[PDB]
Formats: sequence, structure tokens, C-alpha cells
Amino acid sequence: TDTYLHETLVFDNKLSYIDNQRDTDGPAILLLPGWCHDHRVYKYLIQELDADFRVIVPNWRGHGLSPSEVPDFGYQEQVKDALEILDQLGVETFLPVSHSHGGWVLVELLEQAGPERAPRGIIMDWLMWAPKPDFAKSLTLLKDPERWREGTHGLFDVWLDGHDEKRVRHHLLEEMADYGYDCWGRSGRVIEDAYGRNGSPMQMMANLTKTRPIRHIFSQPTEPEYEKINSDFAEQHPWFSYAKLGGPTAFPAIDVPDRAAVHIREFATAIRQG
Ligand SMILES: Cc1cc(=O)c2ccccc2[nH]1
Ligand SMILES: [K+]
Repeated sequence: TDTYLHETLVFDNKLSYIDNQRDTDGPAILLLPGWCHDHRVYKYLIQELDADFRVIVPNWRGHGLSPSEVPDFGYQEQVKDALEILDQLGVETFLPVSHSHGGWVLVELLEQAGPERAPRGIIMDWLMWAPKPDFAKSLTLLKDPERWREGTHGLFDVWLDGHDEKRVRHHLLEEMADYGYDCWGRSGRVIEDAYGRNGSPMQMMANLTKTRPIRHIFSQPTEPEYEKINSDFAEQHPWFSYAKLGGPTAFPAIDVPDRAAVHIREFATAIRQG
């Protein structure tokens, strides 16, 4: 995967990004990381798609193999960064795919890019409802310069859901280990503000000027009440669908990459037709 890793100057920042520079029929597949992780979350998903698609994975400001303190930014800046990278590469039509709170970037990317460039979207494991007491408590801890690491440990416990899942534990304990208070504190502020300002991922997607096919694919939360908000939103919106992947962790791109990949291919094939 490091075979495909590049660096370029985006506005005032040097950002890393995966590009397999595959020469083939579109759309390109834009994999969008969440907060305080990088392209390494997608290394198994990249292997599923590598052969048949151009695969781009931008890293956010202060994100990558060598994390760094950088000035404050939000999901609006993540979208502009993602699009400046696509402009530099000469990419027109793309299928955005997000993990967790990468979702705020994806939905704003759909709005900013419009349904010509971005006719569909896949959001993976993104909390569709307003924060529950537990998660609200986690964001609080992430913003506390005293208690941010305690914050991340609580989240790691929720995401692993009691599983000895070797590849996901490697991602959280080795691949996220170099991220400090600067990223995590900012993730807490941006996510807490995203919910407060947009209400929920569902309110934000319903509010798009141009609604389009979006699929939520998730393994967590596993409770029937969470599946019901997805089914109820799906019944209300012809353009919304979900699949419960039944993987063990909140990281389906890592632990069920083959399942993640068939939903991406289905949406990529639908774009290729017409
Ligand atoms: C990678 C990743 C997933 C999440 O759900 C999340 C939530 C809060 C802060 C940072 C985060 N980072
Ligand atoms: K539907």
C-alpha cells in the first residue's frame, strides 16, 4: 500500500494521499478516513478494489505516517482539501466512501461537488442518531487536555465490542498510537459541533439540495433500536438504504473488507450504467 503513497502541497499544507493511479473506466473511488487515523484503515479495502478501480485516499491536515500539530480546521476544510487533491489528479466523477465521522466530509462533499461529479455515496459505521450519554461523555474527555487518552481508551473498548479482533486492535493500538491531544481534542470539538449545528447525519443528508443514492453499511451498534432508525429513515427516503454487515467491530473496512467492497462495487456499477 506504501507503493501507492504520495505527498503534494494542498493550499498551505503538505498532505499525504493514496492513489493507485489505475488507468480505467470511472468512477474513481475516494475513501475518506475519519478523525485521528489515515489511509492505513483502508489497506485491506484498497486490496479488494485495487485491480478494477482508481482508488484515492486523502489524509487530513496533521494526519498520516508522521502526525503533526497544525492550525484548527473542520469538515468544510476537509472537503476543500479532498477536492483540491482530485483537481491536481484530473479526477472528474468519484464515488465517496467514508468511515465514521468522515461522514460529515462525505455529505458536504456531495453538496459541494453536486450530483454530476458525485452521483452516489457510501457511509460506513457512522452514528446516525444524536450522541447518547456514553458517546457525549467520550467527546467531553477527548477535548479535556488532562483526560484525552482516557477518552480514546473508552472509545477503543466500544469499537472492539469485546472482540479479540487482531487487525482492528493493531489499527487502534499501533496505527493510531502517534496521534496526540491536538488531533483528538479537535475531533471532539468538530464532531460535537457537527451534531449541534446539523442535528444528526440523517438531518444533514435529508437537507441536501440534490438528494442521491446513499447507503449506510454498519456492524455497530448491534441493538435493534439502532436498526429501526435506519429502516424508518429508509422507508421515508427512496434514496437511502442500509446493510447490516454483521462484522465484530465498528471498523468493517478492516474486519469485513470483502463485504464493504461488494457494496462499493454495486454503487460503482450503477454509476457506470447510464
Ligand atoms: C477513526 C475514528 C472513528 C470515530 O468514530 C471517532 C469518534 C470520535 C473521535 C475520533 C474518531 N475517530
Ligand atoms: K429507501
